[PDB]
Amino acid sequence: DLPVLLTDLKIQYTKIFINNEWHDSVSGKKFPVFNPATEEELCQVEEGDKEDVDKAVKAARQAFQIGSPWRTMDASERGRLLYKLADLIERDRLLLATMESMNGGKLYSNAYLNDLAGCIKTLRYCAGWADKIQGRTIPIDGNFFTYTRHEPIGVCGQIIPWNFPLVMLIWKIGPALSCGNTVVVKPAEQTPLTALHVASLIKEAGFPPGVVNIVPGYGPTAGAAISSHMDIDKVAFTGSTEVGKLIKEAAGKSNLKRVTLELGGKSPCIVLADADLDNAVEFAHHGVFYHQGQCCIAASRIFVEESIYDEFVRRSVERAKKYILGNPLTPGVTQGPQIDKEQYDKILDLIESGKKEGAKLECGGGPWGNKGYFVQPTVFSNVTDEMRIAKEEIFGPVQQIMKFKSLDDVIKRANNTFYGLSAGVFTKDIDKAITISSALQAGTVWVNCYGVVSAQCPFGGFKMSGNGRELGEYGFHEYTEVKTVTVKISQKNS
Amino acid sequence: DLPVLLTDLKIQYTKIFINNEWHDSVSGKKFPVFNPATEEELCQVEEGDKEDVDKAVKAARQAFQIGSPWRTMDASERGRLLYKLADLIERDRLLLATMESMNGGKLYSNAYLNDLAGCIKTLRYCAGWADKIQGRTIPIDGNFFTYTRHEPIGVCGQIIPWNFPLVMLIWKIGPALSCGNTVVVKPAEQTPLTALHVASLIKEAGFPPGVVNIVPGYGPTAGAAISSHMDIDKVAFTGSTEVGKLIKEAAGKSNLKRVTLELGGKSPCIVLADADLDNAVEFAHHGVFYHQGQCCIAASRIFVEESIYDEFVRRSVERAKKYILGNPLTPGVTQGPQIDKEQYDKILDLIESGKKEGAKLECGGGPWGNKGYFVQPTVFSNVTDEMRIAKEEIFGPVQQIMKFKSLDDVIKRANNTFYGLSAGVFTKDIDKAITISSALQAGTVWVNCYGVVSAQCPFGGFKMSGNGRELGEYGFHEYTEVKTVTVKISQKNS
Amino acid sequence: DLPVLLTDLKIQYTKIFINNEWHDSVSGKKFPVFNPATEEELCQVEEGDKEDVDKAVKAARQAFQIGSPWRTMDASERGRLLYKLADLIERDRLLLATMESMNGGKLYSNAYLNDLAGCIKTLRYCAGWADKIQGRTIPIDGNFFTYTRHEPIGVCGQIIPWNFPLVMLIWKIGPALSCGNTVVVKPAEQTPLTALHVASLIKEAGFPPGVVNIVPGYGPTAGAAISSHMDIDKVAFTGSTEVGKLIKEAAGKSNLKRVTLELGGKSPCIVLADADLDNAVEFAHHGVFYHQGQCCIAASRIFVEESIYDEFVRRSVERAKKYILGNPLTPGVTQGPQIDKEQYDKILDLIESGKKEGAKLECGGGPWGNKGYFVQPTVFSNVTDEMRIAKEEIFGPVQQIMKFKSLDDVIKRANNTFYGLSAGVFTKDIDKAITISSALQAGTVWVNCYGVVSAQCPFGGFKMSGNGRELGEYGFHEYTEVKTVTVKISQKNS
Amino acid sequence: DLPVLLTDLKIQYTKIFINNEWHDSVSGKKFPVFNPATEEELCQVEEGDKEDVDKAVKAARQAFQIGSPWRTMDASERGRLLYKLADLIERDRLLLATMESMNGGKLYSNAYLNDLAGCIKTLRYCAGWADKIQGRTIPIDGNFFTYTRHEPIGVCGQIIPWNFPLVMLIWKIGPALSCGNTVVVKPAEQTPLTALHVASLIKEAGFPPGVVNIVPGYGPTAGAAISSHMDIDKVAFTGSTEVGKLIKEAAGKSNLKRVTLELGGKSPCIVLADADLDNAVEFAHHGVFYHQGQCCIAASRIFVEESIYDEFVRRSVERAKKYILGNPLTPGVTQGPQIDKEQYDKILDLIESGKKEGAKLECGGGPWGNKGYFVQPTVFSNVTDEMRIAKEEIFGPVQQIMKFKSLDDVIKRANNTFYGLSAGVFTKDIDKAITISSALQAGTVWVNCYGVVSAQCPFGGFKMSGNGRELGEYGFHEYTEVKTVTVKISQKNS
Ligand SMILES: Cc1c(Cc2ccccc2)c(=O)oc2cc(OS(C)(=O)=O)ccc12
Ligand SMILES: Cc1c(Cc2ccccc2)c(=O)oc2cc(OS(C)(=O)=O)ccc12
Ligand SMILES: Cc1c(Cc2ccccc2)c(=O)oc2cc(OS(C)(=O)=O)ccc12
Repeated sequence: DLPVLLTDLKIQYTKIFINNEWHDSVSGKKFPVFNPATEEELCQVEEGDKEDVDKAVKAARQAFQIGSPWRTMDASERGRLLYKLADLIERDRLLLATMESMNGGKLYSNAYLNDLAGCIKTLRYCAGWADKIQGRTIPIDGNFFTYTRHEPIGVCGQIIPWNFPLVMLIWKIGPALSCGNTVVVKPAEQTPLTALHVASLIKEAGFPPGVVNIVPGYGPTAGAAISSHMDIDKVAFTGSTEVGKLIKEAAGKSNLKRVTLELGGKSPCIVLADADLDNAVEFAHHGVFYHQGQCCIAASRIFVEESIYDEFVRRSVERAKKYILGNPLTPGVTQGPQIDKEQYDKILDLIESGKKEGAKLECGGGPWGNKGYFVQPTVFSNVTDEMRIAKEEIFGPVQQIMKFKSLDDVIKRANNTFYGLSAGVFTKDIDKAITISSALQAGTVWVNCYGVVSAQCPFGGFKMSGNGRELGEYGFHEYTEVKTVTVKISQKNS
Repeated sequence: DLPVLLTDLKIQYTKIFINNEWHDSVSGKKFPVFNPATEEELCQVEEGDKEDVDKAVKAARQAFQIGSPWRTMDASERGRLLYKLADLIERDRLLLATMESMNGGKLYSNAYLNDLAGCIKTLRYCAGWADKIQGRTIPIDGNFFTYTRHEPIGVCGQIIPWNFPLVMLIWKIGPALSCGNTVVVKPAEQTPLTALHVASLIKEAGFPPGVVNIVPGYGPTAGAAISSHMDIDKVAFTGSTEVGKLIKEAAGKSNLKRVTLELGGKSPCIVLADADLDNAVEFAHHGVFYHQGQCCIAASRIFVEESIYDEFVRRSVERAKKYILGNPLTPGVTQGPQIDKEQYDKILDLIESGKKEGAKLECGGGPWGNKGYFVQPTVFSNVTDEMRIAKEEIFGPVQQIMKFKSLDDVIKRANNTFYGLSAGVFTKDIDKAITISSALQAGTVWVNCYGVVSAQCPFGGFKMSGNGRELGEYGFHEYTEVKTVTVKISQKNS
Repeated sequence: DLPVLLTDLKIQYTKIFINNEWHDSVSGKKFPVFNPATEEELCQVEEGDKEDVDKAVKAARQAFQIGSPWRTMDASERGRLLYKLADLIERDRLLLATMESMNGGKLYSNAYLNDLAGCIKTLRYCAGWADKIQGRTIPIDGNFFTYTRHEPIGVCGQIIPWNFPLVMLIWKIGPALSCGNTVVVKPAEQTPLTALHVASLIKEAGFPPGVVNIVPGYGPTAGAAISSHMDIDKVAFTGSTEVGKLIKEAAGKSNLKRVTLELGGKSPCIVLADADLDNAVEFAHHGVFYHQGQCCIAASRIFVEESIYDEFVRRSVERAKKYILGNPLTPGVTQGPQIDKEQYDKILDLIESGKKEGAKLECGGGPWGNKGYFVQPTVFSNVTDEMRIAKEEIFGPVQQIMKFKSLDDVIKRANNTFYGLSAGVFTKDIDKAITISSALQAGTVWVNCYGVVSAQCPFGGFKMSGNGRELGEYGFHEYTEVKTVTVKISQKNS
Repeated sequence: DLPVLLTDLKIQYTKIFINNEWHDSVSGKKFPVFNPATEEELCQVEEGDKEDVDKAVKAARQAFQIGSPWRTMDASERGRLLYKLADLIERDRLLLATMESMNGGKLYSNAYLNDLAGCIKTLRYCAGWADKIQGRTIPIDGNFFTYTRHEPIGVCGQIIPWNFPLVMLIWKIGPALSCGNTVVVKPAEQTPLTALHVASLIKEAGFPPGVVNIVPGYGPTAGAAISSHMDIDKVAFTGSTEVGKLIKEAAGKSNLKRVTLELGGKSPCIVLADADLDNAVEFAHHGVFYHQGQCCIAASRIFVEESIYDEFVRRSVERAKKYILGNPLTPGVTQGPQIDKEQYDKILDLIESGKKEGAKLECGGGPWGNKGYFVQPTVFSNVTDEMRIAKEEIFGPVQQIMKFKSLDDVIKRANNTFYGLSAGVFTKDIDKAITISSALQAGTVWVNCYGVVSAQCPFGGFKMSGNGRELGEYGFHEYTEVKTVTVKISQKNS
């Protein structure tokens, strides 16, 4: 069932959100927000800067003070507010999905069925952790009672990307709030709108003022303001590896704020000769082309055993040739635009290198339409490892297919990158599945599938693909600060 | 029982340790190592630089390769090697304690009874975790089998401080090795000798070559080489907050290597009127004066309720006046020297500010002897919060005592620093103990004691006192990298 | 806010619940259900026997089969059904509380504000555990991949008591269902009605048929049928210790079904001379008198230090003399009836022993009214340890107060019973709180409070007060069965 | 390397062990101990009865008292004593293995290389858990601080079987002691000797008196005395399911002592057509024949897919025909005797049913030698499900091989028993391995192997094969008793 909105969407929420109220910017400047499919302005939004990030942090610091409503409420009540927020997002599913699709150039079917479902489910998962975050009692040497508290860290700055604005906002605020933190969120400059609606719903749900504050604006101003702030306890960021380094660096020079990063990838698949060929083609295809390739985990290097390489390529190219480009909102459309010009250019520039450096172009390889940031779906075969398209994250609808005949060698090739976000392994053989997945330097390894992500599973990168994990039980650790309390006693007993 | 060595100590191990063999430096340069109590040179040691750190990392990378002895051995066998190392250190306890005392200016009674005991015990604790590091099986949405592996991260660079050379070496290598990592260790320039002996014992115990490599030398050369290295997966460092920032910053600009830091403090005690006065005086005294004040957790601000302030000061000053300064090796001596000139000067300079800014000097306040870096034990009363001695980590034998009459206010004062390593709370009242320890922004809070540290308890700072925790169950997390494996299945069942 | 029902309650659900449908008994026999406050019949209910328990187990076995909807649905969806059930109970709060009050002789204010709140909250807690139940990956010796599955056990028989019919039904079915088990529930013969309504709501919420089956009837027939059944995997029971032994015994002789038991107590409080006297009197009072003493954890022995014993007794007797006996439904009424004749008699018989064996009766000591099972609230001072009232669980509104002057001795006295469900310790002193709570042989120890029970906290007895724990993280273990899977591999790597 | 003892073994330890001293029996009766391979008496041992079990429990109760050395020592020191015991067993490896072989009819190569290795390794694993047993801090609703203590339960009675006397003694006492319990052990009547030696080593290692007490004697006297004792907190037992029921029943009628049971099996293997045939034959063979079939997990029903059934049988029969029967001590001997007459008879009686009920005898089927309890290794093909040999645990060297062609059906057949200790699955296919292992009602499922057991992995049965798990992290739970402590506070903060 794909239901839709009955009325034109009206943009209501466009201001900075601090202490459960709407603020104009300290400058009074606003900034435009566009539709990537039309290149038309959708609205203007208040533009946040350091001056406004400062107001947001003070609000967050105050809401985090010992004795506040957010610090003193039962953990179960933090959970209740989170499940209430999920019910509210569910109520506004049609509206939010349309806004997500229209603002982020995202297929509406995906937006409604996938993004909004994952968003609701992830919130509900996190709600359930709130009163199940526990410390320890510890049999310390000597006559002492020792326990630990897994406290909230404090004010967490959270920079959200444009590829999955709602899902990534919830991946960040869900755990942070479940653990009792307060947050200052900076949505992507390209995609501030759905977060501002969520803020309206955070107010409606009854979170105490200052527990969530949302500051739209630009990265090198409001984002830098966050990453360099002297009273922000932790920064979480998803985006390019290049910007990741700037954030980690800025944390070090400012106040040694804790850092977690979810960054790019150049994620490989290894397809063995004994693999279910059709299943491998389908997952590797969707693996790289999903949301116009604008996925951190994009299966951007597909290594296929020589004896099935030809047949793999052929079937892959056929599947790539089936797309219908156009407005994400129109039913039947199966590929939307890229998010913006900066991105559009890098992608076309990378496609050019593919041709020049002599990969075999099977289909695509140029732009589409008179407007919108559209790129034809592109497939390159006979790709080699020093080629730009084999080394650089494209973040576009561009697939690389390469051959191998030696398993040891292809695992070295798969591992020979500074990235390490994810990988895929396609085989029917028990031993190979286990041993190859073990040998890959990748945070998530899929076997006989790709792109399977859920709230129950921790997620993050090896190497320059990230620091830390998000979600699952393990990801919840990075929103706590552990305090050990050791009490002198007259005599301990086991 | 305080037994001692029967023979003059001979310095045997003075070279760089890589692949279980002894290397001269790539330059051929050596550097001197002094006794802080005599200011005499004890020996020369091979001087490591970037060029040698490079050799050490390659060794560590190779020993970490899939299919290596260190990667393939049973976890229980990693544990066995660690308990073997502990037995070997125990065998060489007299020798090691003497070397520690002579090189680090550390009282021999402490060195033998405390440092070496904690060292053996911490190793044995860590040995026990090795085959008890576990991932999870996870009930992911959809028809998939999902599990996680808590893998070793890889090559860990470990920079060790001079205040507790053996204990901190074991606090770092114990967990790192228990989890299956390989290490490149840089002992302090001041105190490389006991680590080089431990390396001899690592070879004797039979660790595979390249699993532990030790590179003595200077911080701004070999330390920078570590923190900026492109194939080092993680850096661990204990030391000043100032250098901590440089390390975190360098990680960001290089390869986004994971970072954990254990840094300075300006740790406060709050002594309530209802406290056991003698117990509070004793713990607060030893709390700040231990190892010549050269403790990250030094109880450097003692806040005493007004009605007992006078009596607290008097008793504190009496206890401070009981010390016998001299050679750490001579029995009966109860205060050794500071570690070196850089430190000696900063401390005297900070004592001068105390006098100028008008704290009340109860005793001490100048140097001692014709040689050695000795500082008289110093007590300041009527200290105020803007005074240098109240804000800056002194890392010397200097105690600050201040009064309070308002509990809310004194907790704000206790929390009003960028540090947050530890704190102490002295009271007999159940409610106050729990509520004050909860409100302190400090990683370890002691109640009716101070300085109680053990392998079972995680340890680290809030704020600019550190990132991460060491030891306990929780500290073990930071030497693992979590990998999620998600396998497509025909149908799952609970 | 104490809102109430606007219309006469109508009893709708009175049949056996199997496969989401309503069954008459195989015999066709029904049995009466009474109001303990009037002694009037409220209705008749279908009477379950072995023959009907058999139908229920077959339904539960089928719903547990590999490949069923309950086995294959996402864990998160088990959670969703549970939170849906909680919303439904919340919707029917007025109705359910009235039914609980009218059937179980339970004060309506309590029923509405406490029982129904705990019921909703506990369900929501359990919903949150469903997709957070996880096994392990284990670094086994040798070349193997080993993981564990924490599976549901299977068909769980659950015998519910009459004192807290709704709360105990949810304490049992919440965890059982969250973990993926199927259940055959036997509500108390006295109080089957609220469970039958809940079953209607389980159908409405959309649980698959056979996942929950409810068989009202008698203990020595339907209860024995459960405890002795050859295809029931586990039995959970709350009630008398005496019946507990019969159940455990029957499990052994039948099919070695797993057993958890929550049984009686003779729970002591130790009140120290330094205690907040008013707080101790209040909690110890409510501790024993709550729900007409019909609490497993009833604070039935209160040990007060001699120097405050007199004053403790006086204040306790004053508080006991303030009750208003009558219909649980009438506002202002503060004590309802006991549940039935069997219980009424045992209580009066135990009050008689109190008088005969020469305890000092401060107030109460006889029955009340012309109808209903009412007992005057009774206080006995100068109670000694061999007295019946000091040894036997009364399960009535009868308080025992005894003196002590030696702490070591009173802890031996507190521990000198075969029971061990709970205890209370009242003092302001940190050391005494910790050391006494450690030395008590009791599953839950309260300090400066009593009767504080919540879903987050595991609960159960030492000794003959129970086997196992319910709720919290730990209680969830007893509704799982651990399976280890060990897979041969060519080579493992850490 | 198979080294051996240089001198005749001398039996030294033959008395009851209580409070680290050697007791004659209260009766003065002794009982004989035989060599199953010669049928000659090896010695006499003091015979324990209820009267002696009583002395042992009082010792254990006293050593468990609050304030005792065992209750107050650091957990790390419990660990140290355990690793000391392991070193001592290692020192006496030759002696112990010879005694095990001579007393238990166990091949010396196995005894020395397998039993004693597992014994040392399991002790060392358990030593490592001692100071890593931890409770929780819990975010309870309302203004309370709640923590849990995972205490030792208390006096644990531990009944050890004759098949693996040393390994099972350590599987029981290792965890029990690591958690801080005291134990009263009853070794098998057939095999008391190695346990009595271990007791000598427990004294040597310096465990406090009364922490371990060993009472040799008979099951229906000393075993019943344990299972029915009113001051024994828990009973652990490995043996027949039939006796298991008696124990569980007796616990219920006495003092509701906690129970864990590790019992028989009729464990199946499913061998798929795509399996590595030679690997399946080898593991299934050793799976059932190991230690003369005297294994709870004996692979006693082997289901092979029809198209490989013939070839599987042939290869299996060939491997069975290769044994050399004789004295377990003589090198080259590959099959020892069964343990005793009771067992010998049941096995021969079960082999007779095999012939009568018309299974196809491939080899074996009668006794061997003029003395010793020897049974020829026996293989039966064309076995059907109602045959005695397919339903009853034989506990002898007798293999059953049956065919299947339907996977759904063979899984029903595999699951159609009241047992459920273990199972094996042989296939190369990822999906089948996971889905079949999930569908088996068995506590341990091996894939492409069999009989792989280690300290890191929890172990126990589904159904009538056991209650509870031993070893791994999970098994450690069953030697703790959880106590919740809930403290009233003025205000909580997250
Ligand atoms: C060992 C030790 C350390 C070093 C350390 C810190 C954290 C984790 C491991 C080691 C310290 O900094 O101060 C101390 C101060 C003491 O004296 S006191 C404060 O008890 O009187 C006793 C022991 C230490
Ligand atoms: C809910 C409740 C129960 C039932 C229960 C026990 C364990 C786990 C779940 C439920 C009880 O036995 O006594 C109580 C006594 C109270 O009064 S007090 C002791 O606080 O004054 C308040 C609430 C209860
Ligand atoms: C040690 C052992 C045991 C005893 C045991 C069971 C569970 C937990 C601890 C000990 C067993 O019953 O069968 C076995 C069978 C083997 O042979 S196989 C099945 O690998 O070919 C090898 C070793 C054993």
